Amino acid sequence: AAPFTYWLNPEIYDAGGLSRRAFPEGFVFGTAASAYQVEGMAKQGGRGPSIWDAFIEKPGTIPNNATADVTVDEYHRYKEDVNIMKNMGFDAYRFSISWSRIFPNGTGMVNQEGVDYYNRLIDYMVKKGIKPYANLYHYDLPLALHEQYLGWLSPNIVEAFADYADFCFQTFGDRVKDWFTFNEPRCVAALGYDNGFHAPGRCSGCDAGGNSTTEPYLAAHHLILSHAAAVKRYREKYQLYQKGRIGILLDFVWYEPFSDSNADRAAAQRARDFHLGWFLDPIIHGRYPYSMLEIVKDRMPTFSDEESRMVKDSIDYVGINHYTSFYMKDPGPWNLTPTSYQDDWHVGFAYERNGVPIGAQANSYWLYIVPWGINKAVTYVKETYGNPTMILSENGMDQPGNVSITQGVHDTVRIRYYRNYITELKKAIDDGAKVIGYFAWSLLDNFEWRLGYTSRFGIVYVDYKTLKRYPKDSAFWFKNMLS
Repeated sequence: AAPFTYWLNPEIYDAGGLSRRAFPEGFVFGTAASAYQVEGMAKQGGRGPSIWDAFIEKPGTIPNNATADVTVDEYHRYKEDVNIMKNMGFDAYRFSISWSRIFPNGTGMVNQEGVDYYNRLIDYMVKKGIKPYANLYHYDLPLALHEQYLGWLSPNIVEAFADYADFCFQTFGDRVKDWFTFNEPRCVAALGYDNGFHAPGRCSGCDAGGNSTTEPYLAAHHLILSHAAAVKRYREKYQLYQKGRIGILLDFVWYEPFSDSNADRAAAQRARDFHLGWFLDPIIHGRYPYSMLEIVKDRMPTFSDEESRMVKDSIDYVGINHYTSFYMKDPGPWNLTPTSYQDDWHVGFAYERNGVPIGAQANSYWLYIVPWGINKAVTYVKETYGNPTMILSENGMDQPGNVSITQGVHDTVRIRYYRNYITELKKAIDDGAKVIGYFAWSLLDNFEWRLGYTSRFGIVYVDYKTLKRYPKDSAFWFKNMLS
């Protein structure tokens, strides 16, 4: 790396008033990653294929036909990675367990080599004083279960997931005291089954097949049932002895009414219903959002009374993944013929008001930098869902992939992102929000799904040539803020 790499950025030492003492006693700071995005060894160590392994095969899917077969190779480099987390002052690490690394077929035969990996990773975190937060699912359905019955589209997936989860509880639950069933089930359902942007690539008229009017709702329904079934195992068999907690990780874009008109306000609420309420209303109230029931009608599955009881209160806390905000407008008169889940929202998007952008854009096409949105989103959950216990489980932003080491490490925009967002989060907590943790996405630059390696989200730069880690200025900003 060129000598400018080592210039000391003064922004590192501007914590903007933030410190641990500005947050609740015992408040957890961590970083979050996922198995597929960081591990490597996708086709090795006994790991069975997942839907993304098949999805990536088709040329054009990932920029420069890159894969996650190696990625940043945390499978071998976990000690270094945990050492960085500890040196930067983090309390915790939210990682995920690859279903197909534990069960290559999804069911039956345990891959012991996979189990051994997670045991190593967890034992080392513990040794180093890093709290393990284990997520069970991050986009990585075993391909065999998709081949057998179309995965999330079948009620068969429910007990299969619960069995896998049950296994993880008895195997890792002596050390792991903080569990999540799913990361972003809304994205699993919408990206996988509405427009086919993510594995398994299904939608109306997609090459893989599908039906954007029904499959998103079917997948989501089974995700909710699978979550509840997994939580039932934990609560009935493990929780009392292990003394841990279990939740779910939900993405939440803040939708701000474009104007104060009734129509624009109702549009913003509708977007929240279809985005967050889709999963949170069942978990907190045992039923789907009212607007969804009224718009989607017969295309939405119904819970039985038993199912409804199992789903309701099936969390000890909720994870809110939050990055961005948009303005939301009434789109005028609605189209009558169902086409897709996205179209079912019946909303208009806006990205500027009075010629002023809602915020600057990050590298990712969807990511607008709008710090006040984290405050609105957290406050909304507090006021709507009975002030639940919350973890702000993902927050971060990206640089373009094509940045060099020398410029990549000087990420002042990311420092300002964290300082501003965390400051707005602190405001929500000061006003009564029961937030107990905060997790930055992500420690390392990694495989960013359809963007491959063209998007860099890390507070630590990774040279993909050599797999060497270079802490960015933002990492040192955290180190100073947290000390």
